[PDB]
Amino acid sequence: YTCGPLFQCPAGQYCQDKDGTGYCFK
Repeated sequence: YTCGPLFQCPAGQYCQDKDGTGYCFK
């Protein structure tokens, strides 16, 4: 899923959207 409606990474970390997928990056 995408970022926003669902959980998200903590301060300092950023998520990555890939064809609907979501990967947590430092």
